[PDB]
Amino acid sequence: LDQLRQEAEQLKNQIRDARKACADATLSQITNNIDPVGRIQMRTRRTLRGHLAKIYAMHWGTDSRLLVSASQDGKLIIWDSYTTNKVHAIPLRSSWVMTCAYAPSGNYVACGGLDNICSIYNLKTREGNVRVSRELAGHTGYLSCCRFLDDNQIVTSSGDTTCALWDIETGQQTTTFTGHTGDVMSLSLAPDTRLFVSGACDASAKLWDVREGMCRQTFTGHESDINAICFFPNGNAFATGSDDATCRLFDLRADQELMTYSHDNIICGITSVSFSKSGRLLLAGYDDFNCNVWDALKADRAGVLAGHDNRVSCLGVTDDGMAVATGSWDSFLKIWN
Amino acid sequence: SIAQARKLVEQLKMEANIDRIKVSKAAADLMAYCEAHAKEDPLLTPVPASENPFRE
Amino acid sequence: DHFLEIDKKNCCVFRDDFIVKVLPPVLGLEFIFGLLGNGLALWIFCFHLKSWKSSRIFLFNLAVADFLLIICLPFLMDNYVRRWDWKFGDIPCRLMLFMLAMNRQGSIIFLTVVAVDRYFRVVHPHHALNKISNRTAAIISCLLWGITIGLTVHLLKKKMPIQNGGANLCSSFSICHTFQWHEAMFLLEFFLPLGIILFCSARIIWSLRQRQMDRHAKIKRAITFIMVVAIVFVICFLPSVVVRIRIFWLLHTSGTQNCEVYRSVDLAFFITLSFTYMNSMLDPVVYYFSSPSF
Amino acid sequence: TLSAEDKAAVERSKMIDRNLREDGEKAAREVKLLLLGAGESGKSTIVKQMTGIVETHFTFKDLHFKMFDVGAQRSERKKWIHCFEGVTAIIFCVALSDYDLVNRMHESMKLFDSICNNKWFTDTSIILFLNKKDLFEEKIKKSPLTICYPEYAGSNTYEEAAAYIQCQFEDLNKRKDTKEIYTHFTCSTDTKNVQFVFDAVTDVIIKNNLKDCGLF
Amino acid sequence: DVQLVESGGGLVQPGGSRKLSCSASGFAFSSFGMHWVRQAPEKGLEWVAYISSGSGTIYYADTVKGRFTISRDDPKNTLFLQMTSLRSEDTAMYYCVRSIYYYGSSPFDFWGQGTTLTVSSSDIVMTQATSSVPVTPGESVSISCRSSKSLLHSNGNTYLYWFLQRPGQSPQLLIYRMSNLASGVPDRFSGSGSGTAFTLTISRLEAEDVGVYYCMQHLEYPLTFGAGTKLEL
Ligand SMILES: CC(C)(Cc1nc(-c2ccc(O)cn2)no1)C(=O)NC1=C(C(=O)O)CCCC1
Repeated sequence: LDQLRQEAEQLKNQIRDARKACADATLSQITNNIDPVGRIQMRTRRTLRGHLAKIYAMHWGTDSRLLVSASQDGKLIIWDSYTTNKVHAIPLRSSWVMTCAYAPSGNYVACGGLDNICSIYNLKTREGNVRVSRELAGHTGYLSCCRFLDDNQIVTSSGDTTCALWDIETGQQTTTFTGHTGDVMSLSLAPDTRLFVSGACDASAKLWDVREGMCRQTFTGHESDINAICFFPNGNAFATGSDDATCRLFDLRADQELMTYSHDNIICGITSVSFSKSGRLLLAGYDDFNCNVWDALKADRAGVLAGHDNRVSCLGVTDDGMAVATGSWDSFLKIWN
Repeated sequence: SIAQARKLVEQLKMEANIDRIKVSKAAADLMAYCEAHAKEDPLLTPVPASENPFRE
Repeated sequence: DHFLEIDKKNCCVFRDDFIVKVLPPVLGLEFIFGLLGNGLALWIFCFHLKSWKSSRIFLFNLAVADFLLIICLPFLMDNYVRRWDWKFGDIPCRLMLFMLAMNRQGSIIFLTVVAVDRYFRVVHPHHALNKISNRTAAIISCLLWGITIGLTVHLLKKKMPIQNGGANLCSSFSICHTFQWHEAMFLLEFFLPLGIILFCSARIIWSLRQRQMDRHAKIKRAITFIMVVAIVFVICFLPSVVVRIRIFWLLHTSGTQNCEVYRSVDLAFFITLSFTYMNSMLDPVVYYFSSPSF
Repeated sequence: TLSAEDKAAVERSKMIDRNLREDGEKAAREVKLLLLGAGESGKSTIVKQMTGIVETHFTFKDLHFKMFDVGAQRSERKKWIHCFEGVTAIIFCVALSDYDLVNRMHESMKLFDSICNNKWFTDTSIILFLNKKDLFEEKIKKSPLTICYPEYAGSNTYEEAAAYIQCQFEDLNKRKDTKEIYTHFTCSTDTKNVQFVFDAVTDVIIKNNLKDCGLF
Repeated sequence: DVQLVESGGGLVQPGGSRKLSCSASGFAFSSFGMHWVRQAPEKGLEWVAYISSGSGTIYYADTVKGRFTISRDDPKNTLFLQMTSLRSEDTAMYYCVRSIYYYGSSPFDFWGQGTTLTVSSSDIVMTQATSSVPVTPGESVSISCRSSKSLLHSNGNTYLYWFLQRPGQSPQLLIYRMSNLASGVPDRFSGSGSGTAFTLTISRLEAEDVGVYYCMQHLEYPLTFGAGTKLEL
């Protein structure tokens, strides 16, 4: 009622006051002395040309060589990036897939989409074929992002405005995170695999502690739908790319907006964002059919990745940081170095 | 009922009961980590093709 | 006069001033027009045709056939300069005839293939042939290319040039007496593709109007495009064949002993052979220049 | 230069590519239809003859139609509506009896405006089904059409009101040139509805073929 | 589970045209390359033939090239070996080893039960040096194996495997690519080395390690096995 509305009013007022008090000067003033990275060499080393339809998600294995890609033709394709060979081809029960994951151990993969079911496939079997290890259900909306914590614990983001930490051995939601008011369209796991950020459709991102489950911090400032989130390699920050043609950097300590990567030239939103191994370069896939890589410190366009006919949908960087890979809406993935 | 307002109040009050770190020093260790680990980042520094796995 | 029994055929060839009077300008215009038209055609098809579908593949092969065709013109142009003489030795004369033969064939075959593809895409929409891989289109096109090379290599294997009186000649369609597969295959590659073109066009028009699709403007313009393709094919490749059967008629009636009757008709025949190169410059215009895309 | 194991891996990759190509060829001949309604407009009634998304497969005249009923997807439509970009047609169903509902036809018009005038469906045709025609007759025999339609000048006649509703739903389209709207006063009747869809689908396919030939 | 049953044994008069069959039950047999490997009684293993998945690539040993035929029947999950013009040295145990080739795979992981065939009356040379070393439980011994050509490839992986033949049953895979330890095998077996010199230790060796240990090359066909090392006591 009215008094609860008023305490919420004063609580967010004092939160904003503390945020502004903890702000003295933008880090653009602290970073202008650093020599800019300049124009970045970018070439198409390999071109994975196996898909036959729209490509919606991808992920890099921890070996930095095998990558799994998901397309609307209902096929999960696991490629050896070094030789562009197709290690595996998995038929999906539901052809509508928008998320994909690769287990840290490499034994399992995850997939999901409009079926509201997260399917976990076992990659290493004595039968010599991939099989659907376990289907997880309980999400009332479409699955947008799923990430592996280990061989047995997964965390999934759905369109039901809630996230869920599951248990593949048993198949029930071990924990449920319900703090959002819109579709949660992305997910990122911190390096320690204890905290994770989720950017939803209410133009806000939220930080959750997977150990027990509750929204530790809420970050706002976006003017439209948030389509991608990605942790900083240090783990004390993250970057969110949204539909308003802006990428934004937040930290888990100051809990404030840091940088607004945007330009008057581009107006299309962001589909995927990922950092580099050192975190100096921040890549962002756009609807303008090209991926812009920005200096994470200078807020300047370090380079342009223009080799895709259609809109870039998924983007990933290998664990060793040796190369990046973009899967656009055309049937081709591309590897850049 | 208005239990959702109570949940929002708990969310906001817990978010208020946290320690906030000065933004300038956060950026300080941010770009400190950045320059410390920029040495072994092939994306930033063009790696020679001798040991580039994607040399093709 | 004439009846120089070129090989053993018992017969006559003529050279007249009207050739160098009328042919040079018209084939000069065809020359330049073909150069620029097929230039943009191949430029778009090589650097601006990322789609690269089966019909696009057939159109590109027609384009390359027409491009080689409009590059053969300068050598037969220079030949027309010196009143049916020849100067460039033996090897490139045979090269000119083989190029010109197998090209005009290639065009005809690819034009017919495009027509058949349109017929299947309209009349039989739910057919596998409508949606085929680019590999299948490439294989079929290469097979047709091999067909036209195989039908026409017979003249390549020859000391093509002929003393044309005191001068030289490389005309092969020198019109005399006996039956040969070349003029027979030339009449066949006009007649049978003519029937295929008309059957495909009639089926397309009848199916489109029977399904009441004639309302959307692009459909009407498609109807006009099919009509103009058929009409240009017939106006361009018909005069040559009707003249050809005219010499065949005058032959099986009179024979190759009184050649004064064929004094003019063969000249007329080379004017009609102009139209066969003349059609060339429509092939960019009516197929992939006035089309919705580019 | 590749070793024996690498050669065998390349052979396996080639076999996987062949299987992928075969599956793509098999799927490319299947017609996809996106079904949309209003929950009670009669999607079940349309699908009766043949927790997330629902897929229905049915064969007619050696043609395999796949219909994707989104149904209970209670999320942001614009977030996943681009997944269906490329379906052959959009079967939009609506009940004519809903003019005395909720106002419900106003919501149906709003949904039709959103779907038809969407950047993704700039070329996909919409097949509009108007069911409950008998219920429409029963309601119009007692309830005047002007209740939901203040700007209507006509009598309580089925044909006139039905034609007005069809015309007004049709003119909600903005790209009247590159996209067509097909309408059919469906009922229990017989497989006629399916026949209608087939015809419309064939139409779309024909146009698509003429688009591949660049001559459209 | 995975099961390979081999049949077509017995005694054949020399120069016959017999046949060997191998039925598979328990895995996707259509996507597995299959190897036929013989073993003369008091000798070491020797690779006879191999056929890839899809029957697109077939290889034979030089000793039996042109005399043996290999084929697959995927619908009924069977592997056929046509025997032609048999001679005395063809008398051997036979195995229907399976192998799947992709990045990180473990070829030669499972072995068939074996079938007897008794007939009346540029290759890499792989040497295992010592053939019989006496051991006691609780010890640790470094079995060594030597090759002529350097098995290390430009890729960076040494294509070499070692297997164990315990008394009275089929051989089993121990280590694949000289480093990666195969599934089911305990960590006690560990192998390493370099080109043309490969070693392994059985950390805390005990019983059920008795048998003959074979090192095998896989750089290119044909594949040559070692003489085998006999462990006793
Ligand atoms: C066309 C022809 C007869 C060359 C030729 N074509 C074939 C042939 C064979 C098989 C087949 O399927 C199709 N064609 N055989 O010979 C020839 O004399 N050419 C030149 C004229 C021209 O080409 O217009 C202009 C004047 C200079 C001479």
